Amino acid sequence: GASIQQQATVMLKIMQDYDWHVFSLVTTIFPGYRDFISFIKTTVDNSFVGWDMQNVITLDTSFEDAKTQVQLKKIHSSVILLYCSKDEAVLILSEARSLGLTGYDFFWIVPSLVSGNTELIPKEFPSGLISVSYDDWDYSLEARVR
Amino acid sequence: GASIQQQATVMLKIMQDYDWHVFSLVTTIFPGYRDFISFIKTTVDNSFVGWDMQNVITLDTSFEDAKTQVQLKKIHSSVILLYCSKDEAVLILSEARSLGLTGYDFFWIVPSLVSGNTELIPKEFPSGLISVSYDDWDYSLEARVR
Repeated sequence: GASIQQQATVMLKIMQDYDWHVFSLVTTIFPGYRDFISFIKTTVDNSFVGWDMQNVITLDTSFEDAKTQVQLKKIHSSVILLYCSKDEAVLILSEARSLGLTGYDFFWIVPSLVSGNTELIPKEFPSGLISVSYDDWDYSLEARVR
Repeated sequence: GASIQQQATVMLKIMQDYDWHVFSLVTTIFPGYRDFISFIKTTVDNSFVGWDMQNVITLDTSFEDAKTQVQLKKIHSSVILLYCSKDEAVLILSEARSLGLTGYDFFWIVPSLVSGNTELIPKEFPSGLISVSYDDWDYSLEARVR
């Protein structure tokens, strides 16, 4: 399976193939966020697209909805990148749905980390969340061990 | 002394003289609000300024901070107009200070109604509230009766 950087490259490829050149960056206190930030910064500056990046949204704690909502309001793009654990995702998505940022154009992209069990599916995930995970169900574990 | 409409005209003159052309409208359930709304609507449409007006904020009851905060968040202007009694002003101002809308650029304008006793001064009023009242202390009651 792949690391965070390979999946981030795949995500930016997917974004390019649909010409969604305006986005932001939302990161939680989950460890390993700064490496993701640095990889994105290095990837954008050597690209043919010239992406429009809004200022990075960083959470501090479980959002009090007092000063965190101030940063959440300034998110004006259509594509949003989120890097969080599964437990915080339900809270943040309910918060955004209350803020009204859950429109059709407000796409949401998350790595394989937030997509947990296939059976466990929170109701606060809008129908159309963007996720990429290495779980290929066409290839069984027998092929893997072979 | 003057009515609500004359004081509203004076307030809009004050706003024009500082070129604060972006504002909203916050009204409570205090009686006489609809006349103020109609007067403002008629005054703006025949003006040289072309004011930017956000949607009017109307309170329903003592704010539960459940759906009222939804409307309070959408207030994004620098100039805010408030029409309320003195008892509700402390509650609403504490609510806004908790929401963080108590910045230096977030000016607050209120009529003579909310400014009660000169001695009675709540602590929740930020230093710099905008108020206009006909209490002219340079002219005594002797001149008035004369």
